[PDB]
Amino acid sequence: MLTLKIFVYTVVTFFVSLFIFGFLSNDPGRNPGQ
Amino acid sequence: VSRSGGWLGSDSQNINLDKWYGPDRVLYLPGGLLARDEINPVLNGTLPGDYGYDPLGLAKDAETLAKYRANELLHARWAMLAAAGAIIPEGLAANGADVKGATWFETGAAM
Amino acid sequence: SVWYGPDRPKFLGPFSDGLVPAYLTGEFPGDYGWDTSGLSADPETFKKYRTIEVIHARWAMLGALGCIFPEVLEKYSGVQFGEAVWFKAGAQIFADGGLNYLGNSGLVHAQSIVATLVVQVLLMGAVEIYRANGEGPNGFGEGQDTLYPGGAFDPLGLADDPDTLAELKVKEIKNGRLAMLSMLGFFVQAIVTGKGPLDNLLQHLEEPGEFNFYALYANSLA
Amino acid sequence: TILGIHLIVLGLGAWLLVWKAMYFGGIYDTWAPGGGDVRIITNPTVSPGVIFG
Amino acid sequence: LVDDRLAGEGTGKILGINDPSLFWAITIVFTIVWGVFYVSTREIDAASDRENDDDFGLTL
Amino acid sequence: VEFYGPDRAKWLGPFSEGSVPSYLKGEFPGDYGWDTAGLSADPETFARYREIEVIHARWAMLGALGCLTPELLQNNGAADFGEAAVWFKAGASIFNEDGLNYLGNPSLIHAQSIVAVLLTQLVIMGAAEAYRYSGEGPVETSGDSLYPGGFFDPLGLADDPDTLAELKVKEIKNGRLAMFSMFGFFVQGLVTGKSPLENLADHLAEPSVNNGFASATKFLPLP
Amino acid sequence: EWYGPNRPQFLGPFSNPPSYLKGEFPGDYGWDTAGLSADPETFARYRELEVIHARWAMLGALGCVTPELLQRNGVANFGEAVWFKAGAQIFQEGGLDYLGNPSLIHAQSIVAILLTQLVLMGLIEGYRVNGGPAGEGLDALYPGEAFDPLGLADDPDTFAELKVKELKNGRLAMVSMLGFGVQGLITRKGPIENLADHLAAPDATNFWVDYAPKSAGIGY
Ligand code: CHL
Ligand code: CLA
Ligand SMILES: CCCCCCCCCCCCCCCCCC(=O)OC[C@H](CO[C@@H]1O[C@H](CO)[C@H](O)[C@H](O)[C@H]1O)OC(=O)CCCCCCCCCCCCCCCCC
Ligand SMILES: CC1=C[C@H](O)CC(C)(C)[C@H]1/C=C/C(C)=C/C=C/C(C)=C/C=C/C=C(C)/C=C/C=C(C)/C=C/C1=C(C)C[C@H](O)CC1(C)C
Ligand SMILES: CC/C=C/C/C=C\C/C=C\CCCCCCCC(=O)O
Repeated sequence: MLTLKIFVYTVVTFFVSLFIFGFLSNDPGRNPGQ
Repeated sequence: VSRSGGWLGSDSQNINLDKWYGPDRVLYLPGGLLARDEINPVLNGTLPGDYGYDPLGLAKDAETLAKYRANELLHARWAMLAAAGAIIPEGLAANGADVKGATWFETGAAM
Repeated sequence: SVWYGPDRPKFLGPFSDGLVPAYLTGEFPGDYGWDTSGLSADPETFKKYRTIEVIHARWAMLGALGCIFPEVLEKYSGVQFGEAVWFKAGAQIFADGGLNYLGNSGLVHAQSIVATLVVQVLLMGAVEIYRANGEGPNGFGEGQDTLYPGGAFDPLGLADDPDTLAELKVKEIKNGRLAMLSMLGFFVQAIVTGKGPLDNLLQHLEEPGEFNFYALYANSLA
Repeated sequence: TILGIHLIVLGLGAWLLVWKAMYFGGIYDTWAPGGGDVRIITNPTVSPGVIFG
Repeated sequence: LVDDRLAGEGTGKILGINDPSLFWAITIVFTIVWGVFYVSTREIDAASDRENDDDFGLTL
Repeated sequence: VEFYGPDRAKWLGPFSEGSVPSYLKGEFPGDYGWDTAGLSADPETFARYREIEVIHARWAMLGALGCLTPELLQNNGAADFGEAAVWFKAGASIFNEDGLNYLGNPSLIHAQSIVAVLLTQLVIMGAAEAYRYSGEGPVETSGDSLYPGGFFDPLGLADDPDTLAELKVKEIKNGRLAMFSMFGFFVQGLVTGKSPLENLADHLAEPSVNNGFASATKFLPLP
Repeated sequence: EWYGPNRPQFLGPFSNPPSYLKGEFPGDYGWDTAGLSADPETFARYRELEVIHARWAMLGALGCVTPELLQRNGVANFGEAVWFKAGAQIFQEGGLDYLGNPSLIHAQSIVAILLTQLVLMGLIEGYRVNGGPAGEGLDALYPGEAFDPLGLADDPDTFAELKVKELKNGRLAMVSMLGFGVQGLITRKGPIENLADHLAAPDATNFWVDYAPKSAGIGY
């Protein structure tokens, strides 16, 4: 059961870190406006 | 070489004399509540501490202003000395020191 | 840039204008203008001191990481060293099981202190002779900088741009100075408290207003 | 700068709340021994482990 | 008892960490992603054809 | 092997080429080209350091010999000293009930008061060292201050320049070894708390057990 | 005297000053036997260090000798009168009271003392090395002006004489402070107590007889 908890924690933190550091990567500049 | 300097490193003095002297000095009322034209003409921002406050018009001319300035300066200095010497010994005696007649309005009867 | 030239940061903030010497012109990494004792007036002694400082910085960084690692790996992992405290880890060579790497009886299992010392003397003498002479075996590493070699010592090529190289030099020297100060702290804390560097941190975090130098040990030092 | 000024003001307000429970008569404590009553908080819990918990 | 369980629900742990392995997993993954982002954040900024001065960003 | 010039023996053997400083040109005895901290990059400081090193070397020779001799004499039965045989236990001898008896005989020195010893030593060595610093005394000496010769060279072994240079190298090389040995004496006395010859005997009893690492846990801090 | 090529030296009649010690600065007795001041820049830095150390040592010696004398004479009562135990009074129940009465300082925290000292001393030292309210271009070691209220050093000759006197007093203070530290280390007693014990029985109470034979193999 501890292995499942470790695996789920790893997956969740991976996806949340992806979300955070993707929205930190100059997101407002990705628009078609001139 | 100079006899004065800033308290916070290099290039720190930044003395702004245009705030207490001249026509742009701060008055006793904000700019919204009082225009600069209502100020007594005798108070032209020359003496220190001139906030343009004279509702009763007691400054008729320069001589009266100078006499009142002398009186005010003397009273002010005596007031600083009196306030310090009336507040400090009482606190000293109340904190645990041995002072007789600590309160200012009772030290005369001590001797 | 920001870290070079006459506009670089200095070690006294706004009060540092009147203390910077005329030879600390902001040409080398870590230049903050601190030469109050005037021990680097001679350019030759200045260069030797710079080499000594950088070598000390690298050694101190390695030492700090290695002093804090096995103690962290014992309380917060399943590893069981013979002794995790840095100033008590040398006595493992006299234990019945010898020195076992990571607590495993089949990883290193060193038993003799003389053989370890002899091997260390041979290897370290060879490498330090190569470094001091500026040229390794069979002419290897000739013409390279004696302090920032690069080439075979930079496999990843992180310093192939002069500006990036200068910035990384500044980062390295600042991290090294911080590590040196931290190792001095490690030494004095080991002398006074007698516990590991991590135990002191955790005990302080248990109650910061109650477990300090002043609250526990200051009055017993005189 | 404006954000910092207002942060200082809010911190002063929090400290003003703190002073009431210590020196200016205290605050009502519903777990006080012998029934709830207006106590004085003398030993607040400032442990990092308790606050972070 | 008849069986075994983690027995951690309704306890009040920091981030639900009862074992240091969870802390290690979180820290390792976060550090890896942060390092990958940190290497490239210089190149990403240069796609705007502007320098990251005090006037950078989407402003109105 | 040469000891002067660019082909002299150096402090790292055949690998000293890249580590010899420019200012160490091989002009003075004992020049192995060892200056990694750059402490002698100024000629005046270099000369003062050379003088200090030579004086320290001579004092180290005298100290090592005087630390080793009385213990050997006591162990071989040529004299009796009690607990004053060890080199760091002469203050026990001066504060003895019978006093500091030279060679154990109470008729040679028989010193009793410690203040008198200090005063005479201070006067004598103040005169000697002041004369040395002044550079001119009541004796016959050469121009050199480090190597005076003359009155201090009765047998006259410093006439030929080549032999004088070789003897300077021999003197500095024995003095450096004496300094190293005296530092070892100090550290051994502080750590083991025994005699140097006692340490040698104990080490020879079991070289693989009685070494410096057997007392490495002595100064361990405790909570 | 005190200057030029005819000033007293550090050995007496046996005079041999180095080439870089011309007798241009106060306290120049021609004592550089290690060549540490062969570089003029290092010489100036060492001069400034020596003067600052001298002033600090005079202040420290006076402050280490005053409260113990007052307490031993019975004039005043302190929580701890010995100089190397005066810092631990902040951990006592009553705090730290100046001269013993609770209406003078009544300090209670060590963190506040540390932070206030950091801020104030940093500001005043930055003033000293850069210039502040009391001047901007004055001398580094002898600024004068606001720090010479009652003009005592105005004649150039009297200024030099006072410089020499200050340096000599400060050097004596430095030696006395080193003596204080080592004496407290060995004897675990204050300087005044050591002086009184010595003056009681000069032969019995000393260093050699008392502690020297117990300096190898036995405790103190
Ligand atoms: C080719 C190999 C060779 C090597 C490696 C050396 C190396 C050395 N020589 Mg040289 N030499 C070599 C060839 C030759 N030498 C000389 C002639 C000389 C002389 C005449 C002298 C030297 C000296 C020295 C030493 C100078 C640097 C030093 O002291 O710090 C390097 C050392 C360290 C930084 C650490 C040592 C490593 C050790 C494993 C540490 C272990 C630590 C402890 C176990 C733990 C400590 C506990 C804590 C509490 C502190 C150094 C050991 C000088 C000297 O210092 O002699 C004593 C000296 O005077 N050499 C000749 C004759 C021409 C050589 C011929 O090839
Ligand atoms: C909420 C913040 C706030 C701010 C940022 C401003 C900002 C400004 N005011 Mg306005 N003002 C406010 C509220 C505020 N005001 C309130 C509540 C009143 C009613 C009294 C006024 C009445 C007013 C007048 C009459 C004038 C201005 C003017 C100005 C300018 C300052 C010049 C001056 O002399 O004023 C100084 C004004 C004061 C009221 C005197 C100072 C009183 C001290 C600071 C109060 C101490 C109380 C403490 C800080 C608050 C505790 C309560 C809090 C928890 C709510 C500036 C643009 C001037 C201007 O427009 O010139 C053309 C001017 O003429 N203001
Ligand atoms: C705070 C930084 C935020 C940075 C930006 C984040 C952007 C959004 C990212 C995605 C967020 C949603 C998905 C999160 C999934 C992982 C979390 C999870 O499942 O935890 C689930 C775990 C459950 O942990 C359980 O614990 C038990 C013992 O207590 C047992 O051990 C269980 O085995 C264990 O699973 O809970 C936590 O990890 C606690 C999280 C506490 C968070 C405190 C945040 C404080 C700061 C923010 C305050 C405001 C928050 C919002 C409040 C208002 C909301 C309307
Ligand atoms: C000349 C020469 C030359 C050649 O070339 C070389 C040589 C030889 C090297 C040289 C020499 C030198 C020398 C001798 C030196 C010395 C020094 C010292 C001793 C110092 C001190 C010094 C000292 C000092 C500063 C001191 C200080 C002090 C102080 C602050 C104090 C304080 C305090 C007080 C008040 C009281 C309290 O309760 C406590 C405290 C808080 C603690
Ligand atoms: C127990 C103490 C043991 C110490 C080891 C003893 C002797 C080692 C002697 C010399 C070290 C030589 C190191 C290698 C130098 C030459 C390198 C090369 O060019 O191959």
